[PDB]
Amino acid sequence: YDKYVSMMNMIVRKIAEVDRTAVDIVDWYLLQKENDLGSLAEYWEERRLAFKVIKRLVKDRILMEIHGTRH
Amino acid sequence: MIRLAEAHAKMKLKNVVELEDVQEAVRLIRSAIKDYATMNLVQTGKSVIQRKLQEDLSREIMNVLKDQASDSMSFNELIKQINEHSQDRVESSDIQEALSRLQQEDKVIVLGEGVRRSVRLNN
Repeated sequence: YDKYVSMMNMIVRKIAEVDRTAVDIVDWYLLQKENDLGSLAEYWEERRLAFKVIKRLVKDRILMEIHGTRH
Repeated sequence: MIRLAEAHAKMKLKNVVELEDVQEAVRLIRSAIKDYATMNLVQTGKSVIQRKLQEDLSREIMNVLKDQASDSMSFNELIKQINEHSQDRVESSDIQEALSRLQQEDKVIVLGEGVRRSVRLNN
């Protein structure tokens, strides 16, 4: 997944710096990604791996959550 | 193999080689191999050997990072889980060594005497 991981890393980096609430990234970068949607199955897969990735840098290391109210 | 077989056909006084006599020519090499039954350095040194080694290493480092809320992994806890998951026997010295490697590889970034903090692998 490492290559995909790399790409998603890129989309995430890009959307992050460019943006400078987790759902908003999911939605904006899936908004971005629908332009490249080659399949609705790919829509759901990219949604799946984004959800999983978010799940990963939240459940694991890379994140910061300032106050759980917002965080 | 070349030079050698050339001796073989040199014997028997052949100015040209049979494709035959190369058989035993190989065979003779196959002898130390047949003596090899009962390069290596790398082989041992790849995960499961050293690639295996450092791989698990980093793996764990990542883990205790994660479970540390990213805080540093301790020398101790490192050694502990690393002999703990026991199996392929990671000796704390070997541990020390590979650790040294990744850090020095900047595959890790850590420090202290009895304090091995964690890493940041930038490489």
